[PDB]
Amino acid sequence: KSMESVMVKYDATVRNSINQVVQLRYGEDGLAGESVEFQNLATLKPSN
Amino acid sequence: DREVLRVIFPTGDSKVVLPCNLLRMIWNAQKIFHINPRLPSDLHPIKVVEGVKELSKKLVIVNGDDPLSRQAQENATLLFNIHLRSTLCSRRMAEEFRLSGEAFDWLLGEIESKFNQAIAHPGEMVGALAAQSLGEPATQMTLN
Amino acid sequence: KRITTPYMTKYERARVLGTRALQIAMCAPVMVELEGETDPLLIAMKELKARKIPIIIRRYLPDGSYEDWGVDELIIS
Amino acid sequence: DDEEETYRLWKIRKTIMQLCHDRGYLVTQDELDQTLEEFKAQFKPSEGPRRTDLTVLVAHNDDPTDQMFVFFPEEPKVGIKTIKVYCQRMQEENITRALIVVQQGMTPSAKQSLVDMAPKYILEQFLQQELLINITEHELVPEHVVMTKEEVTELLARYKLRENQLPRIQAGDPVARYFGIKRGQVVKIIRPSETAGRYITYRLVQ
Amino acid sequence: LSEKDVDPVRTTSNDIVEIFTVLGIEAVRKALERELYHVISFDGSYVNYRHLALLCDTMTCRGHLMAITRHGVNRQDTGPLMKCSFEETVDVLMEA
Amino acid sequence: LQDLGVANGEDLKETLTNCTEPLKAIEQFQTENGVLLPSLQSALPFLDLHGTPRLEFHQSVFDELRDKLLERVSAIASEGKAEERYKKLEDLLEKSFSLVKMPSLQPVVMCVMKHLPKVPEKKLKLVMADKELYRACAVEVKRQIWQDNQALFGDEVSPLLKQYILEKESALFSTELSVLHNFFSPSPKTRRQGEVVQRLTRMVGKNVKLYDMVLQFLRTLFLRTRNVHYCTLRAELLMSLHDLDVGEICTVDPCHKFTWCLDACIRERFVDSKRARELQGFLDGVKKGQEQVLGDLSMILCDPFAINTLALSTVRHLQELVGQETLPRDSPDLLLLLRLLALGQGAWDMIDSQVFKEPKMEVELITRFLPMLMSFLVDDYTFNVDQKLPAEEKAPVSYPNTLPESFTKFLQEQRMACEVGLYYVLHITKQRNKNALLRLLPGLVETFGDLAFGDIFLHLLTGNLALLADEFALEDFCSSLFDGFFLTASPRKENVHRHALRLLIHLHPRVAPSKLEALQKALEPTGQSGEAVKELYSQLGEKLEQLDHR
Repeated sequence: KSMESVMVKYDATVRNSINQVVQLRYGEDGLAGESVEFQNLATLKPSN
Repeated sequence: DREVLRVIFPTGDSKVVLPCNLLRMIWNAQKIFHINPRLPSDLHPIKVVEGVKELSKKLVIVNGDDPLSRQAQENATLLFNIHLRSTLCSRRMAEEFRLSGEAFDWLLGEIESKFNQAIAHPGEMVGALAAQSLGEPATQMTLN
Repeated sequence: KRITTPYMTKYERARVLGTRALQIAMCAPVMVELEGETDPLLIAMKELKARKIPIIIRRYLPDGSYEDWGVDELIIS
Repeated sequence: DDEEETYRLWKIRKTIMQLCHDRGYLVTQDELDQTLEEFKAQFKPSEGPRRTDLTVLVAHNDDPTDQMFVFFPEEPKVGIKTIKVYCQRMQEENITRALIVVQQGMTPSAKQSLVDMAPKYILEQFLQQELLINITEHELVPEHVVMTKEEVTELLARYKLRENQLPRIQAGDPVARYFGIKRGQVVKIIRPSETAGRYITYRLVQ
Repeated sequence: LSEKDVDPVRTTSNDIVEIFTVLGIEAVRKALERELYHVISFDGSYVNYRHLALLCDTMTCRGHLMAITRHGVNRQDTGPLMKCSFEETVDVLMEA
Repeated sequence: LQDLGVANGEDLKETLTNCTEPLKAIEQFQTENGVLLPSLQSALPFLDLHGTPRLEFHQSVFDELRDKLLERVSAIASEGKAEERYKKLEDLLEKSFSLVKMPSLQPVVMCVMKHLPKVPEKKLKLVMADKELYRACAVEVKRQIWQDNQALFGDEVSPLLKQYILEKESALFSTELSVLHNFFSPSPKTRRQGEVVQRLTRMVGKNVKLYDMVLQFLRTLFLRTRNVHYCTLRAELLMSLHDLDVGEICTVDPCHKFTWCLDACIRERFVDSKRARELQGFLDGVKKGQEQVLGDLSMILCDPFAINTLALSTVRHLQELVGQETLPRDSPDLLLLLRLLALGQGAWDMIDSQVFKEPKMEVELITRFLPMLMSFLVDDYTFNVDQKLPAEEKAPVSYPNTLPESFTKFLQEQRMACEVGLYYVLHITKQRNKNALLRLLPGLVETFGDLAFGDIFLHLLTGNLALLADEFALEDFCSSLFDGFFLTASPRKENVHRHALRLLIHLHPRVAPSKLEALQKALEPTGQSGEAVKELYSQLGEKLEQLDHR
């Protein structure tokens, strides 16, 4: 009930019934939670 | 980009979530095109760099061209572009993946299509979705 | 210059298929040549793959304005 | 304690220099790097400097016409006579921006005097206790940048919104007080994101 | 945080209103996200971060904390019919 | 090479030609002309033994050791004594000046002179004279030369100034009519990132005399060309120096403290009372015998963006004083604005003849012109309040559209009253009240110095006409703009022709083709004007063609 009307509106902005922008892009990336999956960043841990 | 990820991830943990698996897609390209890594390949490194740049242009989250819009476009796909550049550096492409030019072009097209399919559809009620998906794990929680 | 995405959302797919199937059920003309089909749902899917449905989507932008899209203009996925 | 008093005063001055440097005011590098023994060398404090002597005046890099005082009170609770002295000195020097520390609290009548005389003399009370640490250097606080009106209108035109629709930041929260932004200002906040790298948001002051 | 030899970068709390008083709203957002991530990952269960980010942003959208209970939620500038749906309905319809 | 007794190619030729012993002479040459270290001599026959030429070894160590010379002069730049530094640098300078003619040893001399604030005059003379050397020398040499050679300094600023005037003319005549963007839109920092001002600041460094040369060039250009744009560059140069924080020039230029306020106002395009008081103090700080800076101040105030700032401040002051019921004579801040604008507008008079006395104001401007503006404004607001009051009977009285002509007399007799009236016209055009607009549109046809027909007000009117984009539906309004006002000076002044032509470019679709063709034939170039008006005419014909298809 608190988070009822929050919706990804065209231009891909997260907004409520009040039309106040909550997130400029959904999940900070505009990507749904379905297709995303685990990958590894190969350049983080190795030495110079 | 390595220094940037050191700033972003001081925990030094590589497991992240991203719209597409690039390693398995490289594997699929290898097996579709029957690439034998025991041979000297034919892939031009500058073609790899140019294709990566063009694909980076093709993947857009924030539309419009202005300083704020381009800055937001950079920020949105920052981590995914860093991951793509690290994985698809010409070094590893010509060293271990050994992918062919036609297979590489197919890989670029496939990554483009799958990224464009991964965009959050407008009209989605992410509010109720987050609410239910966060309420469900509460049903199974030991009380310490 | 329609700024919204050129893709058809799954919700737009659901609504356009349902509405066109109901139209076909109401003895509407079929803008594709059927092949012995009887269910309006299959005929609507055939038209969608043909990109031959006369509906125009009107996406209301949050600022009160809107964009208009032909179904054939959008990318069916 | 005298030793901890000078340690506290040195960290107070360091946090003030970092603050007004973050506000765009002209801060030299040495005072940004001033050490405890260096703080002693430029001047033991208790029954030896003064909260009136420790006061500083800083200029704005953008506008040399604008200067900001940072005052410290010699009394526990700032009294209306001290506010009168500070604002009269501001009148003599033709300044309107002044920051005033408080040792542990402020007289409520002085709070009323602050809010009443705000447009002619912009004053901000500030706890010594909250000033002891530069809160901006914490890991949880993201990077804040005050936006100016051309940026505000270009952003609003880029997204076709109003000020009502943006997320808010309460003006009484300590980060807005650190930046000294007023109602109607909007702050761009850059933060790291574990799914997009960087994320930019915009908080309207209220 | 004011005490000597106390790292004023990594020091933190599990309380929320403290962070609102001393740190700031975005710090409260981040600390809330970290606490929910900790209590969800305690049993080994994983949840996508975007849902947590959405909830933390909705709670911190007003520049001040908004509990999901009726005290926090009913203050929100929504339509009265949302208040019909929530609870304590007639108490809000009288003001409407 | 032979300056230091080193055998060059000519020595090789005279030892080769007329010599029946090439083998012996070449062997002795290769042995004697080796590198003077004993350890190499054991390895040079072995180095060559594989067919590997010693050439590649020579080239690699040539690059390495010359780079190390560059690194070591960079290191000694700020090492130890300045005396030891300049002694060793002058030694290497005189040594390699023999080899400055060489293409590979010239950068050594370049770096050495780059690390020298002052050099012997003969080396500077050879650098200047030989065109290849001057084109291949760094600006560190050129600053000293210009400190003793103002002619080449003028020669260098001249093309940059030409490009600056070209871009100024293009920007003032940039064919795009919109309220948002115009010639006055860019911020001062945006205009100070021009390559001309950055290059000039580098070419001056931190020397007062080069700054004085730039000053005198700007005086000559602004006076002889009668073009205010150079003055803007002067202010920009000063602020660029202020951006560089050179106390050698910030602390000597007394107008630096003035341009604090000028920058803080021109960015706002408004003079607040605080900066007004500051400007008053700076004017009052000018003592006797040093009044030349007033001329500089007037020059600095001749910047057209500053005229925009002062005129809009006067107009907005007069707009807000009606609510407080205060006359222009009862406005000391406004009187100070009038003083500063009067001192600014007479700038070219102060450079043409060294006038260090203030220009005088007009009583009737205080008592007739500005109260006539207020008269129009408050009649308009009284009509508006009557409209917002109900119960208006049939055939209501129109707003009085009669024009008091002493107002127009002051427009066409006082450049001060003229320009402030022009900015008032632009401001009411932003208010877009047709009644007062067509009330005052007569009388603007005759104005002082053709300022109503100059680049500034015409460009701003074209910018503001986008708000009136749909107001062209009435042919009466279009005739009032075109047949009434614009086309008076179009045949006789080139800029008015260009401005009316670009107005037709933007507003071609929102008029009937009859009126569009009428204004096209009225804006035919006179047979002797510039290429711009004819190209605009061709674009007019193209647009008239395209409209028939829509």
